[PDB]
Amino acid sequence: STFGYVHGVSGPVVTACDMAGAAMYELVRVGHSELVGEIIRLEGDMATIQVYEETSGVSVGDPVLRTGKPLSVELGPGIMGAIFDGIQRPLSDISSQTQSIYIPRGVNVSALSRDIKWEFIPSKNLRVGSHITGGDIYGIVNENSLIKHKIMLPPRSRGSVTYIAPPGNYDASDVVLELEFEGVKEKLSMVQVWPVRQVRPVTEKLPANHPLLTGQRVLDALFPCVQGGTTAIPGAKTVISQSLSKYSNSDVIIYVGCGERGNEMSEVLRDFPELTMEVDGKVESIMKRTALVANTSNMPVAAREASIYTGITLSEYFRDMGYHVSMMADSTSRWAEALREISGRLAEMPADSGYPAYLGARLASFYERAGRVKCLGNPEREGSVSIVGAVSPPGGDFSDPVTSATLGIVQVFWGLDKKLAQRKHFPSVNWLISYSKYMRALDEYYDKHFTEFVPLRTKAKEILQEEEDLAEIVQLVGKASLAETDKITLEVAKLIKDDFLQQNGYTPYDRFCPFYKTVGMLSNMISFYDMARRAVETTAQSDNKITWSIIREHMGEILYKLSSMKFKDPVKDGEAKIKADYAQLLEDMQNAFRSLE
Amino acid sequence: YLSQPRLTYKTVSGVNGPLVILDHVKFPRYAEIVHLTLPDGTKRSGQVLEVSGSKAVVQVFEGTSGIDAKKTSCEFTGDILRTPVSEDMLGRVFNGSGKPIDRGPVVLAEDFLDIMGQPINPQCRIYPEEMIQTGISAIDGMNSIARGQKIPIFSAAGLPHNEIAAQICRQAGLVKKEENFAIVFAAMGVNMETARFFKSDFEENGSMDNVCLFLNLANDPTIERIITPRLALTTAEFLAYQCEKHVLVILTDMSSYAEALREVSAAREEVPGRRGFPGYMYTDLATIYERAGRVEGRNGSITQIPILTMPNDDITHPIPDLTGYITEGQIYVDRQLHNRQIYPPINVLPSLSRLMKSAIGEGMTRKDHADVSNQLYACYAIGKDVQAMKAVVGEEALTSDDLLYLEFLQKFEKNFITQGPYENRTVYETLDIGWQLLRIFPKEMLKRIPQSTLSEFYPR
Amino acid sequence: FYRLKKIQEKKKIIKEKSEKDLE
Amino acid sequence: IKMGGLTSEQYHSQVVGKIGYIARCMQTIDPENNLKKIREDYQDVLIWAEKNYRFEEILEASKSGKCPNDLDALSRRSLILQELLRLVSSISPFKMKLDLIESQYEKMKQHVNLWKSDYHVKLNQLNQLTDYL
Repeated sequence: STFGYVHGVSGPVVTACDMAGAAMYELVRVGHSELVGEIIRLEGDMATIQVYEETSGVSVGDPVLRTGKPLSVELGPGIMGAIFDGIQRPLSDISSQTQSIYIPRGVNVSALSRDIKWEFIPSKNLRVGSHITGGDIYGIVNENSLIKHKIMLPPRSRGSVTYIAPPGNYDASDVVLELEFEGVKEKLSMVQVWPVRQVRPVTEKLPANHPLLTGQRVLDALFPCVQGGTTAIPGAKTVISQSLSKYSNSDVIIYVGCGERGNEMSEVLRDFPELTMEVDGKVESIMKRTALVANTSNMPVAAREASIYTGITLSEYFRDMGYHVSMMADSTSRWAEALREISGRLAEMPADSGYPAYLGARLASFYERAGRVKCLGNPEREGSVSIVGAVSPPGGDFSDPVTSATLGIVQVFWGLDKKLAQRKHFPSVNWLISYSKYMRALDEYYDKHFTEFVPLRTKAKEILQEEEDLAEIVQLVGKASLAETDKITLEVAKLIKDDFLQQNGYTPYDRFCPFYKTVGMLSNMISFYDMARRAVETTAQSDNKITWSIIREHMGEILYKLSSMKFKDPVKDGEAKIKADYAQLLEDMQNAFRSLE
Repeated sequence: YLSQPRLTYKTVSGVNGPLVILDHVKFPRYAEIVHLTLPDGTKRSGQVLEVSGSKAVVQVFEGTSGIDAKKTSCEFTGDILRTPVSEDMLGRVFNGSGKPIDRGPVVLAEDFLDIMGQPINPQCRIYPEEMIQTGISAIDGMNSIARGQKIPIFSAAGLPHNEIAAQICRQAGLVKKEENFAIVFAAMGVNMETARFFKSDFEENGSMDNVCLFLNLANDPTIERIITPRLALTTAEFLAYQCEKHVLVILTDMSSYAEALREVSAAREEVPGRRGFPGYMYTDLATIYERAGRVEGRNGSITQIPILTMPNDDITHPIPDLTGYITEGQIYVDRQLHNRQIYPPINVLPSLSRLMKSAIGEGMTRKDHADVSNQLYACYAIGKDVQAMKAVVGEEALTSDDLLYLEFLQKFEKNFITQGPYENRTVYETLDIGWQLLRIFPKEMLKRIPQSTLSEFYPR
Repeated sequence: FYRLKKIQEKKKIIKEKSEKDLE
Repeated sequence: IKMGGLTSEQYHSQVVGKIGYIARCMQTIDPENNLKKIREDYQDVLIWAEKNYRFEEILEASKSGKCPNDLDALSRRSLILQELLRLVSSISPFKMKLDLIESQYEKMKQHVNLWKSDYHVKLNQLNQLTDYL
């Protein structure tokens, strides 16, 4: 039958009966108000339905209308700048149609507007009788000045073209394409529907090999992400989100508030339309190339899960267009707590700290959807999705099961540390706990464009590790054992920690730092370490020693210049000027050392 | 209007602790309310937590003692726990169930509201911005509170968190350059001393005409306290979003609330989350804490300051843990300050406020405020580290700078943190003492403050 | 371990009762 | 309902008790019916007891707001009359002048918290001496 009846309820879990033919993960409407729910068990003609909306008021014997599709998203024009509920309902259009501050329980606003006119240009290669396959780009929609929305044939669809719309304005209901296979005609509009838990397939999961500049010098030097880079960060988030949203190389951005604090959700939603970037020699709002999935912590447990799978599925859509999507998620821990609550209500056996054992498999089915891809279909193009999933632990402890499962999966991990955050060191990344498995691949790009950088990256982490050794012993011995080279190591480690790794996320001089500035800063600080270390060691067993203090006194101007490198404005001082100034610092540095040699 | 006549059932198949289980029930609703006439002739209310065909599981609000499996008559309303609400609930005192406990009559409704509220669309939220001077230097300076924020006062067990919340209720107002919060106070499971303390404070301060008190005490039935914070928030939604009031909600102990979630969930035979609390406690607490903040087209707003006593003082305990993930940080009231007689015992280091970065700024407050708070906070953190070394390696081993951070901590807990319960320092007045503390160090030590701000404010 | 053994026992009893109610 | 931790029936039952109690004290300090200033400050309650009302009639009249129904007010008023009666009964072998009784009563009514005054402490000492003897 087309509808069953509610047999029982327990919070956001509803048992139905007379559901005989229903599939697991099939969508359902429950109650006379049509609350959205999804099947999560079957037992004879009974089914258990997870509900995405508050179930208070649902009665035994209420209708249980099943829909023969799993949890799915509308993909098509009108995603850029939109904001969505975790089951894909537009929070802008719910406001606009409801005329009230509340989301109506059971509201059914179409995920992409049926009313807004779109400029569609059919792809000029096509003709009636042309063969097409999933991921073919049969038209461009001018959704924005920034993002050309490539309309794509759905995956699991293929055939011969029987109708193509001429260039013009069309609605999301207009059948802009018709195709045929096996004598079956199929009709397609500018929108496609895709299951959120099913991966969008690809021609080839290519290796990730080009950096993705976060703008934080510590990250982009010592722990870099890559296009397609599967990444995590301890939630502490806003600056990384905003910096990537303004300046990431990624044409498209997605945010996923999975269980976000209602006020921090409003901060993001209010600030993002007002944030702008200078691109193509013009200034534009990041919202013209972003979308957000928003679920405040009080949204029902299932909406917290659906927010992740919708967010990644949107990312995989813009990936298939050939855009290098970057996605952020507010907290994988809140998602895991949603899985914990679902698991508990469903009477499953949890395994550690009350989490389900399948938590690792859930997280993997998110994080492994990242990466560079060769897209499906005929125009050969490469897209990517980068995932920056945040992971706040109960006391900052990285042994917490969400962090442990994440750490077995992610290739990059930016371990933020309470001691740094407390002393207001920003961006608070611990440079001895964090790692990036992408270095192996990225060293090809670095050796093509930045040949000095790999030596500098290695010497930097070495200097910073020798800082921990020297800093620990000073607690007991004070200065008395330290060699003059150990002093030079501590001085340069202080420069690298306080004037390179440190960066103010709110001040325009440090809001974002380009790579040419980043490598030039580090080049100068480590060239100082090498020249100072030489100046000391050249006098080993000699009649007179060039000490750390003799260096520090003669080099005082150069030391002040070195610390000052961070102040160069990337807007008014272009890369040519910054590189030229830093080349003068290198010459000044060499000549200042030459006075002692 | 629900003109259809109510059904009444004697079909009580069992009574497991706080739960009464009925059978043969015609079309029960999840979260429906029922009224049990007991054999002694008394009424008790309850809410249906589970339904399965003809079975319904009723949680009983006024407790189950005296219920009988044959004689008890259970009346079903056909509806969820829609409470009456009106502006007349100000200047009154209610029990935990929402019935009046002062001399006055039942609430004459301006409307009936679902105590679960309704999800406020994130698009229509207005971000909280205007800083409220609590009057307490730790909460106004090292942390901050904004109108529409939800910042809880966490505490160690037995510490003066009630006095801190009463001081906030006396002193809270906007920064100077109709301004009065209607306070809604929700006591869950409090002792009589705490109840009398707040009830008398609201009367003694003369503000009683503009506050609403829900009292559930430690001698009242456990289950009522599940409803008490929701009633308070429903009143706060009405007053703030329908009647434009600026509202401040105080919830007196979310741990005593969470203990009622545990009692009912154990009786339901449910899968336990960690420490025996319900796995859904994150969602449940979110339906309490997320009712805060400004909204589109309203002038009104709801601030919250929940209170939360940590069991065994454990910062990782599920109640404070799940709370810190939901609330806009926390203010932490610490044994180590209280044993040293420092009132209020607010430890600045573990306290955090998510709004600090945006509530504080030029023209919103004194421009130096954000930088001064950042430097003082880091100085206190370094102060605690050298204070550990002072014992572990002996005081004589400390450097001149370490001894300055130790002197800084000794002066800071005295002059900055200690207030006294009726001192009401302005935010500007707080910042003066802030600089007098920073002046302990040489200018070059103040690494988190810009040189322009130091040259304008350090030589004072 | 103890809490989870009791949960599993309650499920075992509910499985058995659900089968017995079909006889 | 529920006032001070008492059900509605218990609360109006305490009220009808205080109504009767005030009358029984009044009739014991003033069996001569001459303490008119004192009696006037109770005449609003005493009408319900000087006239032959049934118990449940006073209770129903209290629920209907005809009787006084503030148990805290009746408690302070009752304390004044009891602490005055305790004086008058503690001195019983030497009955004091009627004008002094009205004088003591006025001072007792003027005290903000008579129950923690030294007047109460002296009565406790008088009752110790009296009950012993």
